[PDB]
Amino acid sequence: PYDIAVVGMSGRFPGAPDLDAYWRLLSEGRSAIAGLLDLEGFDPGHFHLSDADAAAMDPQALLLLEETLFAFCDAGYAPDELKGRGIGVYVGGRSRGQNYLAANLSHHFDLRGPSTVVDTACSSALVALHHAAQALRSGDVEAAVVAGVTLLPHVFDRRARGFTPAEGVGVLLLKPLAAAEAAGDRVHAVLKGIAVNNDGRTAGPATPNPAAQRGVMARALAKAGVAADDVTYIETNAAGSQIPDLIELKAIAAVYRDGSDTPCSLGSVKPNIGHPQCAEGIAGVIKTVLMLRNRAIVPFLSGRQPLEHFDFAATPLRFERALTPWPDAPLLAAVSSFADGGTNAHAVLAGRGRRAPLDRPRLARRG
Amino acid sequence: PYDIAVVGMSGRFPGAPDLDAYWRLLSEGRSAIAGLLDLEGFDPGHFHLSDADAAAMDPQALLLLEETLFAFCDAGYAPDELKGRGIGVYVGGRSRGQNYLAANLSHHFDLRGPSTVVDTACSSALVALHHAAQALRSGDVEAAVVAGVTLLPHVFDRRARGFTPAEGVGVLLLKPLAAAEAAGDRVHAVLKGIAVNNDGRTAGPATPNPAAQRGVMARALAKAGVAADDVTYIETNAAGSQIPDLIELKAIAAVYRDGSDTPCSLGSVKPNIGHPQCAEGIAGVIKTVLMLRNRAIVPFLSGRQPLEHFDFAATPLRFERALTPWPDAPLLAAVSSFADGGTNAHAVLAGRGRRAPLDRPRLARRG
Repeated sequence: PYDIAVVGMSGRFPGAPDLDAYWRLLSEGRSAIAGLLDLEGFDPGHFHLSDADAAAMDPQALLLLEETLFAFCDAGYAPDELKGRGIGVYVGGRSRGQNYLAANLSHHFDLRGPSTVVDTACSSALVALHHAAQALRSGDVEAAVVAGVTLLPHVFDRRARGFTPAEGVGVLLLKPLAAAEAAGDRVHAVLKGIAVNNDGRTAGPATPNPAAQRGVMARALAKAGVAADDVTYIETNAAGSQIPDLIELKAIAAVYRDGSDTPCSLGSVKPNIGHPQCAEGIAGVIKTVLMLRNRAIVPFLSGRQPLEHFDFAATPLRFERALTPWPDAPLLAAVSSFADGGTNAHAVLAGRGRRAPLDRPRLARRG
Repeated sequence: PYDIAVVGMSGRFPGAPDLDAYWRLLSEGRSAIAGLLDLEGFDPGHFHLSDADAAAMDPQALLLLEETLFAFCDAGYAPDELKGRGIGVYVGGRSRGQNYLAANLSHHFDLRGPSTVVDTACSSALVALHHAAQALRSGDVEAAVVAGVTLLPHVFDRRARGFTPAEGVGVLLLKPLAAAEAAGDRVHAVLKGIAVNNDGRTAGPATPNPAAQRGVMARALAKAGVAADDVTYIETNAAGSQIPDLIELKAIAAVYRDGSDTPCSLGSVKPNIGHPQCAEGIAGVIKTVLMLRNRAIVPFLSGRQPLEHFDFAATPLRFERALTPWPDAPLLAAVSSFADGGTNAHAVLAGRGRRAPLDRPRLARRG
């Protein structure tokens, strides 16, 4: 059981230019769909880039540079304090030299840990989180940047048709918990366990493997060392289609509430911000970290037409409709991402100080 | 110190249709350049693929399917014995859904571990090896397939101009050593330690960071728990350009032979088969595994015009010109890959039974 602190974070999502706005959006139960970032250009100069360099780069890379800078600000570290250090960079995102999304960050901030990009569709950011946790657990890095990014070139419910594709970016700075506590870092939440697996041989692309969904969740729980009943909230995969959604709900019940009546609260960001593809996992993780930090459960928007082969009155699974203070139950939450490609991931996070956030520099943006 | 057995392997390189031919090529000191595989088509049917499916797939994927099958044969496992198991797939290769190189394997062989592709240029296969070792060390998989693949769309020496681009593929099956020993698996060699890092902020693309090259090698050695003097042979990065080659040789001396006169034998496959891009690391690892298994050092082909700012008569570094039995020194070797992109990797391997290889099925190939 190897505890990893989230010592800093930043992000940007539809209807939410920074994490305070993201928290307002989610906690008020607002939707920015009913899915683009309103980018106002970039400041290449701040990053030692020319306008020509910037015009030839993938804009996802420029956005990651800003947001990584802002995550360092949130953690209370200036870039000069991080340069030259053994810090890994793990990015979930789709490239348009294929590693450039991670390598730009390592180059600009002079980070010397492994620098890797993964693309496993909606699970990409959770898979990047898993590479970071393995690196931290093995002592290969002292800290890790984990990000998800996507810029574009109804669920648990009978009207479910898949979502509006959306944009988004999120960045976490991670360190081993004992190291964070000794340095006086901010600790927004603790990652207790994360697991990844694959569906294997299935009949086709959108055909889920229920056993693999159970397995990845049971594995993350085992790594976390926590009782299933202690996990109070799950940010679900929320595929938005009856068969996989039903499969998901039964798999949650089987793993988390087998022979139990303890309430389990389920949610999803997708009705609030759409489906941010490679950034989906990171939107979910940031939501959950914010919930744990503020000790509150945010409203779930959809679910308003229950599925046909699932009794929501024989299970203790439920959907919160209001902003509520955390129930009388442990500060533990989980996040799932089960991608059509075959890859599944599931993470377990826990709630629970004196380095102060730095102000974000004022960037001078142009297109 | 976590020991990982290579329990099976297969591969194909210029002038070498299988590993026995590869060993003949290397041990005789032959060159297939002075860089294409002579592919005779594929057998889609054997893999439950139609000709139309196969014609629309990346041929690197079809080649990986064959070679993974052949690595399982070499390990003595039929596919039916591996299906459904917690086996990860880690592929170094450049995709033309970006994870398809790994996902095809997981799908076809029904492997349920994480399935990931990495592209960090020449270090891709060593980076994939590092993800596999982390997964095995953390108990996330019981075994791992690691591959490198490239199909195309003078060194330590004054004539050095970079190499002929080349094709290649290699696949390893890995398990924890104690598990391999208990199951009676073949053990071709043991991976003792592997490390990855990044150059960070450099003046430009082909500008090496000597401190990062020292650091990645010193880290792999520390993870391996072995004395530097016990490593007898290094398959070098061998960039093929005076400045990085000189940097490499000084970094080897500083890390491996600091205050020591113990001989250290250096080599490279690149004069034999060219530069197989994403498969470079895997060609190097397979070479070294074969050397350790046969207890022999193969000839080095180039180095015949020493560099201008390096005394090859004050260091104990040397280049073997003949096939020689292993010297009177431990059966330990290392492999480096330092990519222009920023990524460096270094692995340490050791030499040292009754499951028998299966015959390769006869595939019926067509274009």
